[PDB]
Amino acid sequence: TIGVIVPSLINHYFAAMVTEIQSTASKAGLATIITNSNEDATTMSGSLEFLTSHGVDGIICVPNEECANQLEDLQKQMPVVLVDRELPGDTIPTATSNPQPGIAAAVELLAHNNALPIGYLSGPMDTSTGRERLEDFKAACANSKIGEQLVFLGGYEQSVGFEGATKLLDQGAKTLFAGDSMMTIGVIEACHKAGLVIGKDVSVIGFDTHPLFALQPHPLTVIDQNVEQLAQRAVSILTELTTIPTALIHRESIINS
Amino acid sequence: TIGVIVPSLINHYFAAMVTEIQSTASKAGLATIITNSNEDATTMSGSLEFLTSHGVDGIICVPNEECANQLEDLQKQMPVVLVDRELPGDTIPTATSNPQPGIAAAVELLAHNNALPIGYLSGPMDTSTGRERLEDFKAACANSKIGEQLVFLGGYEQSVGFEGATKLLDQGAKTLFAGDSMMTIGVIEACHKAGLVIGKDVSVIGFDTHPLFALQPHPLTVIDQNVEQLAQRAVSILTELTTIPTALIHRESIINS
Repeated sequence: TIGVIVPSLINHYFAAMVTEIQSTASKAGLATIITNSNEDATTMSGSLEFLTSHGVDGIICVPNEECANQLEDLQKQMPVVLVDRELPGDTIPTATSNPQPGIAAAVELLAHNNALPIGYLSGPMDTSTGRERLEDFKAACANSKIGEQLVFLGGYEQSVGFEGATKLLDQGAKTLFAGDSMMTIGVIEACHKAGLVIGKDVSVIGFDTHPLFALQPHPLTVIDQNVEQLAQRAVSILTELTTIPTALIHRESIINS
Repeated sequence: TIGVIVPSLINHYFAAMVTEIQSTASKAGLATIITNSNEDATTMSGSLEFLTSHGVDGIICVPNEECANQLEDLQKQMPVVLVDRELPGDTIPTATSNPQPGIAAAVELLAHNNALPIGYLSGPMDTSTGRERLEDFKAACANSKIGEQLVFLGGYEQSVGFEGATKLLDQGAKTLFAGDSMMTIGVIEACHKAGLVIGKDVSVIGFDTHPLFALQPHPLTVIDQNVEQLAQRAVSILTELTTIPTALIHRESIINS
C-alpha cells in the first residue's frame, strides 16, 4: 500500500498519471490510495499529515511550493518522491519531464511554416512547470531566430485560457501555443467561439495527449510528456526507497503560409 | 475523513464526481481519500477492506456487483453509500441518476428529425447502468413508435465502442447513440476514421458532459447526468449517517432529414 497526491483529477493528465502509477505499483505488489489537493496547500498539508499517520509504505506526490517545509520533514523521518513539479530550492528524488526538446521542435516547426506570430499561452508562474516551459519557449524563439513572440501568463481555470487565447488573437496571434492541458482547452474554446477552423484559419499547438485532441477535424499537433514512463520511473524510485524527455506528435493543426 | 471508491479516473465523469464529492464534504468538514478499482473486484475488495481498517468515517462507493456481499457486512457494522450504480439484490442507501427522461427526449428528438435508424451502443450489461439504459432506450423507441433499432452491446475500452460504432454504420445507422462517456469517445473516433461530419453526414447523441463535447465543429447533443447533484445528495446521505433526473442538452449533432 502506497499514497499518491495530485493537484487535480479532472486534469486528464494527472488522472492518466495515477492510473499508470496504480498499475505499475500493483505489478510490484502494492496498493494505491489517491488524493486530490485542488492546487490548495492547506488541503495537501491535510493529506500528507494523514497519509503518513496511517502507515503507507511510500508517497508519490506533486508538490505545491507552499508545502516545501512539511515535505522535507517527512523525508527526515517516509520514502517520498515528487513528480511533474519540482521544489524550487534545496534532496528529495524527483522525476519530471524535460520540456525543452518538444518546445524547441514545436517552435522550429512554427518557424519553417511561417506560422507567426505565436501567442504562447502560459501556465501558473508559481509552478516549476509554468516557468520552465516559458523559459524554453523564449529561448527556442531566439534559437530559431524569429524574435520575441506574444506571451499570456495564464493560471488554472478553463476560463483563464479562453480569455488569454481570445486576447492573443486580438493582438494578432496566428498560432496559439498552450502550455497546459487546461490552457489547450481554452485555446479550443477560443477558436470555436471566434469562428476559426484550427489547421485552416489559425494554427494550434496543444499540450498533453488527451484522446479527443487526436480526433478534431484537423487533429492537433501536441507535445507529449509521456506520462506512462514518468509514472514507471517514479514508482521504480519509490520501491528503491531524473528527467524524461518530451516529444512533438506532428498531426494537422499547423497552416503552411 | 471519508473514503470514495470509483471504478475509473480517466473517465471524466467519475473524475468530476469525486472532485464534487471532495468539495462538498470539505464544506461539511471532511477530508477525502480516493481509490480507483479499474472495474476489477479484487482491487475494490482490497480497497474496501483498506479504508475500513484505517478508520475513515464513511464510504461513498460505485459498486462492482461481485462485492454486494462484502459491502453488506460493512453496513452491518460502516456508513456506506452506493453512487451511480446499484446493487441488484436486497438496503444500502443509493443515489443514482434516472436515465429515462433524457433517453426518451433524445429518442423523441431523433424521431421528429427522421434521423433513423439509430445505432445504440450500450455499455457493459453487468452494470445496473448498462441494463437500465438499454431497457429505457428500447421502451422509448416503442413509446415513440419507430420500431426496433440497432443495438451493440459494448463494454469498457474506447476500442470496443469504436468497433461497435463502425459496425452500426456498416449496418446502416444514421444516428449513433452512446450509453457512456467511453462509448461517446469511440463514436467520435468511428466518425472521424470513417470521414463523417457529425451534424452533417451522420447524427450523434453522446453521454455525459465533457467540456470538449461542447466544442466540436458541430457541438454534441448529449445526455447530462448532473454529477454535481448526485455528489451532493450522496454526501448529505453520508453526513446524516433516491434518484436524480437525467436531461438532454440540445446542441447541433442531429440532422433534419
